[PDB]
Amino acid sequence: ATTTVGLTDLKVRLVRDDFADAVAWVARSLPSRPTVPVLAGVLLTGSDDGLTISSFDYEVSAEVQIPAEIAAPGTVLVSGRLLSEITRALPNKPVDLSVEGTRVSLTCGSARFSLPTMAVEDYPALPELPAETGSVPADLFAEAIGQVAVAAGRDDTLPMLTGIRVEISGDRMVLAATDRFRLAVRELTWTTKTPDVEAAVLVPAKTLAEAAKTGLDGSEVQLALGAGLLGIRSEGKRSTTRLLDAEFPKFRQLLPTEHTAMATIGVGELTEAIKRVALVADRGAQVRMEFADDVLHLSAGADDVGRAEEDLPVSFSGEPLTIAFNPGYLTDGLGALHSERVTFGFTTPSKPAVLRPATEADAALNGNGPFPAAETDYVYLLMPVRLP
Amino acid sequence: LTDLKVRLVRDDFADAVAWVARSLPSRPTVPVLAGVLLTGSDDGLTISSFDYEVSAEVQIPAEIAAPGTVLVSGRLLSEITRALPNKPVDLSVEGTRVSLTCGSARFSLPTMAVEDYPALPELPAETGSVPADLFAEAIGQVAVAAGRDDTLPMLTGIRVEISGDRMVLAATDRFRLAVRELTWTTKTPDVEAAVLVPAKTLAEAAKTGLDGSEVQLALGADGLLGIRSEGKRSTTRLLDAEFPKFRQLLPTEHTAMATIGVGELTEAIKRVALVADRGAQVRMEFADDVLHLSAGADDVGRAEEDLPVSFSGEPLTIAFNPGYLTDGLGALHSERVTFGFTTPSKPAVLRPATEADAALNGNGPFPAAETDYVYLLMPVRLP
Amino acid sequence: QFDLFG
Amino acid sequence: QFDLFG
Ligand SMILES: [N]
Ligand SMILES: [N]
Repeated sequence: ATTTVGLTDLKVRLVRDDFADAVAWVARSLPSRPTVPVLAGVLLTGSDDGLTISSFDYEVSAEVQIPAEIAAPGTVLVSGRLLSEITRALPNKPVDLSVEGTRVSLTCGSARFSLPTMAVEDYPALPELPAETGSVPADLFAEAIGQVAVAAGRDDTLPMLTGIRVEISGDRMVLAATDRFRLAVRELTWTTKTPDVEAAVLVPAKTLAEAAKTGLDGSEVQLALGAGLLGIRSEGKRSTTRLLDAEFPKFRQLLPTEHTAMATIGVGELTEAIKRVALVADRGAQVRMEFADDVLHLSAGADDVGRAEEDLPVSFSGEPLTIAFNPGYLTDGLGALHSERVTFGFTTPSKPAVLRPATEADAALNGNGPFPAAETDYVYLLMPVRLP
Repeated sequence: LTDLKVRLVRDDFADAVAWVARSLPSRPTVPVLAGVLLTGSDDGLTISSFDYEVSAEVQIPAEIAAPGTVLVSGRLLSEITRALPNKPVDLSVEGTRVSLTCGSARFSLPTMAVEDYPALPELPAETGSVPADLFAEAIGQVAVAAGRDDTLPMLTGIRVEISGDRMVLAATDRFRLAVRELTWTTKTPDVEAAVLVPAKTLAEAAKTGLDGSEVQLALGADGLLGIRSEGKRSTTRLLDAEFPKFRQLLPTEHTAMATIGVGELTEAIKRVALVADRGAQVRMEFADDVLHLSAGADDVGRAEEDLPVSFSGEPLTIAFNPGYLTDGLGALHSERVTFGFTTPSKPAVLRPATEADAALNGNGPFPAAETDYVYLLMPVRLP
Repeated sequence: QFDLFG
Repeated sequence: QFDLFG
């Protein structure tokens, strides 16, 4: 399927901010190395009382419609990078766009641009979105994607780890991700359009993240899954993403049930202390955490590079523990909690440890345990590092 | 004598170490140069760095429990001070390790061979004083014209010239020439000196003096340039290279003249330059008090914009490198620019607009005015 | 560094 | 590009 050409050349007047912002967002999804050179262009189709800007690269698709004073309908394809780099510098004045055969004339204020028209006849029609599996608030959706994306793998050689698994079960959604050494799992409530829906797709972490920032503040985002591709839909913006082929491990079983030890401490405090101690670590490889008697003793380094240590008070419960973690991984997790205090759950030094937001129910923990893992909206499991 | 033991203020120590580390060598061949020297004496801590070409030193107030010298890793020390909590900073040397305690944070670093560390260069006598902000501004206005190719090291420097109460900075890359002039105070106005300082090193050396203060320049004769301010001392090894005689390059009279708004002209050049092949060329057409910018081709896309200009003389069509053009415009630091053309194949004089250009009726040849700053950009051949 | 799986 | 020096 290709774009259908009519009998009229596109002529339209636009608002600089609307057209420039639309071209900007639609430009972000352009391919660096186009599978087909045609894909490098942006599609402009004006109809009735609206203008559509579209981009598509056989994997990701982005389409947005904006108000437009249409003088003559039509469709045209032009270089996306030139369109974005031009629309960015256009004066804050009405944008006259007028196609005339092999050339498209973009005149704004005193500036006049003439750009060659591409082979619009060979531009693949972008995919359509499959129904509406439900609606999620934009802010919370983006936050969840943020809290999970940090765990996604970033090695293209390891595609099975680069994906974020989206699980749908009724009015609740569960996002998850892992890089084989850390696991992030978020859960949020949404408005599904069918009561007993059971779905489980895998979306590229980065693409779902960009689609996360897609959606202005205070809006909503409609999701449209199909068996396949996914459909993110934030009001006038309508984007789609092809699903990921690899399989995602069953993270449910990996979540610990109880904890031999638990530790609640302030997020900012612990983060700053970690960053200080990790300065002397070798290529940010390890931080030695020592929990004992309501006091965390952080240390790192050696006489080779330099040894740093920092003590912090902490609400600790259980037998004294000596565990070591990756500094980057630890701070990565602490940044996603978005809570004042963090709660830790340690089984053994060589087994994973839980990092979940701390609640009022952690103001006191009586007994020596083992303690039962509490239900949380977001959890960040992290695999430790072997000590000497 | 003994091992250093001192207590210092966090912001004082972090500021001193931060500025001193800015001069540290990226990857020195003599690893000792990668260190920072901490010297505690009487009631002061002297932090310093030196790499045989650039030197940074500063003394801050301190509580010297015991005097001593110690050499530590500048990178690691800087990264530590940068993250130290806003708390008193205790420093205590013991054996081959340095203890840096800040509240609850406790760092332990290895010491470096203090004996192998060379002494810093002695700054010459004060040759003259300049306002720090103005000095940095002038250096910036001329740096844009300096070359960036180590194969031609003579173009990589800034020509500093002193003659009485006047200073003249110059820089060229063989296609542009920036010349700035400024007044300075000197107790010995009989001095006539001319040195060449690496452009980048001169800018970073200008950072020695913060805005709102003075800078004292001390020129030696191996020759080096010394900068002093608010207790900070800096030295830059002079660049051994002959500088081109630049004064005859500047034109004496202009066959054409123009006066435009710097901001609007920059915005227009950046708009029209988007379609030029790799930002290589931009065409200007002057006639009837209207500038017509045009760039690009029919194969890539063409751009054109028309701005009202105060143009005088015979109509002119001349091409420039949009980058060099915007670079010069960014340094004029004035509301309006006044251009001064001869032919499309000869230099053009970008300078701040004066009172006499506004009312420049006639057809020339107009005489070259006088100004504190000139940016002489060589044009590009037109098809 | 240990693993969660594999 | 013309050269300033000559
Ligand atoms: N494994
Ligand atoms: N030349």
